[PDB]
Amino acid sequence: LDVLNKKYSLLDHMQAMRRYLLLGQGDFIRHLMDLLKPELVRPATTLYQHNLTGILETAVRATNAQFDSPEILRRLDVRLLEVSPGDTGWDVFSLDYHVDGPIATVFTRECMSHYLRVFNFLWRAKRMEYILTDIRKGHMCNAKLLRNMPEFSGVLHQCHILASEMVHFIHQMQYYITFEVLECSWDELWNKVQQAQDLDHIIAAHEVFLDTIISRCLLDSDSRALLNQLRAVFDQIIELQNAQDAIYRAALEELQRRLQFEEKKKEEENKRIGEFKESIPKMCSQLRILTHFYQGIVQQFLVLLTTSSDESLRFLSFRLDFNEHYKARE
Amino acid sequence: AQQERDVRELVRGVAGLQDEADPNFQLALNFAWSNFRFHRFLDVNSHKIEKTIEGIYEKFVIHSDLSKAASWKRLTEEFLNADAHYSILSLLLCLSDSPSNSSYVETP
Amino acid sequence: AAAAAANLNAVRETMDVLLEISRILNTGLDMETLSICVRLCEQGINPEALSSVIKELRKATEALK
Repeated sequence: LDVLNKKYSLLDHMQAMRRYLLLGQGDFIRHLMDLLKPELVRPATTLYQHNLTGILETAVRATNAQFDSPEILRRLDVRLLEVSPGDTGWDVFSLDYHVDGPIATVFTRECMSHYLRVFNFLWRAKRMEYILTDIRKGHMCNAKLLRNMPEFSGVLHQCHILASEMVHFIHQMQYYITFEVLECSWDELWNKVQQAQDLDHIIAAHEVFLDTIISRCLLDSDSRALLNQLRAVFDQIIELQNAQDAIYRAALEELQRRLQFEEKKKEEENKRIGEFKESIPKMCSQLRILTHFYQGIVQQFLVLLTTSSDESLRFLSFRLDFNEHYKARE
Repeated sequence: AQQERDVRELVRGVAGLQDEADPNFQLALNFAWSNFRFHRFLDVNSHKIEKTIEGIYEKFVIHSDLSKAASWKRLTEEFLNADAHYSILSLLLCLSDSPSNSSYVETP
Repeated sequence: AAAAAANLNAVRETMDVLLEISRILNTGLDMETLSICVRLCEQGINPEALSSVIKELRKATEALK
């Protein structure tokens, strides 16, 4: 054990296996996803790895991740999966830690597959969260100009509400991903490696760490129904991303058009006002039925969540139902 | 002979045309004949197919769709028992892929 | 004959196997279209060619829509 952890630095591999591959650092990750916004939103059929590596280098040199050893930093590189004609960059992307040491015996390929699965799960949710933060920023920026357009104030307020429903759910789930999911498991592994008297005990401690993080995340073949419910929650985020700007891309343009009419005058805007009295109600009702739909499905998620697993999954319900606003809806 | 009937059947079937005095039928058939008689395609290699199949199996595994991966692996290995196998497989692979949904109800 | 019809059973078996393989890749193909292209590849043809023509004719329901 002495020669393995000094001549090859076995423990540094674990420390960099959480921080980077399991997305344990996130100074690195938010800047990484920021630089990878315009590239990965573009469809990934024309994506090749050489465009990923070069921007990856700038991202790793700029952020905190720079300060660790160049060896383990060198052993971090991107990889992609196979392409589709429906492919987009957030769907197909991977970080791949390639092993150049004899450490493969303690970091076997099955647990590397486990790393891959937990990473993909934690990639999709971090994308949709930033979409939601974009929505909130758009709310906080556009709305101080739409104070001079009085008629949208209904629907614009109503959007404000639905965002708060998502912002709650996306800030509590992402706290359950913070604690007990990357923290009890890390404590277990961190105790049972730092004491260890046998390589076999190191390996068997690695095993249960992977099993616990598979169970606490929704990656079982039994929590698949809960996962489908969660995917339906990820859907409505990009739906709202569409509809919120579908307001603005007609709304806010008219005000500049109205100023142009005023600069002309130094009857047509009457028609522009008249079209709003038709446009507003159907968009409002669209938002209404969307709100009903979303609030309907999330309650069904929670009521299933109460009796799925005895302790672990039950703890999610207390955090996610703090106000007891749910079961007071049904 | 039967090949020409196959081209007729294919054009009729997927285009939904019911007439061959249809000029658009005539243009599509001429397109097919120009397509067949010009060869600029790459020839198929079986090991590259096998690499593609295991890659699809991997992508099924990564998305936590493990049962679909097991069935897909089992069915493809079962199909490759008892050349033309590979060509049909390559066709089926290349034709379409966007799979993010289950699209399955059968494990009989 | 009798052994000559158990072969017809056996190709029906494989083509339902290929039918599931078609359905879980989410292709536009059904069993009947598949039954045509197997005959084409029995005569011998590039699948690169046939995928191109199918990707063309599926856009011919879009050229009349």
